[PDB]
Amino acid sequence: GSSGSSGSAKNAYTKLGTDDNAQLLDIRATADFRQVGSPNIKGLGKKAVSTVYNGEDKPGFLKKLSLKFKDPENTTLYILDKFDGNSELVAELVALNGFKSAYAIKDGAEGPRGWLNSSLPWIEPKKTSGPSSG
Repeated sequence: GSSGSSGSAKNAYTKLGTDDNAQLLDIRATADFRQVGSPNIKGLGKKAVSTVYNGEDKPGFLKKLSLKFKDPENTTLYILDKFDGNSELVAELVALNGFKSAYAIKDGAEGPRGWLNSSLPWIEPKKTSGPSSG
């Protein structure tokens, strides 16, 4: 049945605004950071963390969190990938390691109801005037 704590992007932004211990962790690929940009959560009062997840780097990825979060066992790490990718797996990963809890933002940041498609604020990079429809 359900395993990885997940739901809707809006729920995560709401929880991040009432959970003083909540934080957003971008598991996206560095290439996405130049295209889509990065989240904008500071309006509440937190700071994002960027760490490219990879199954080959599970341990090497994990350390980077433990070394930034004072109390991982009390900090909530809301996942953020382009889409599903590994959001639920990584939500259990940190939990099993010792972190408090995590939330896999179903649909990622670019999905049909992702971060952007949820009316949430975001920090896009330097866009250029260039259409792409038809």
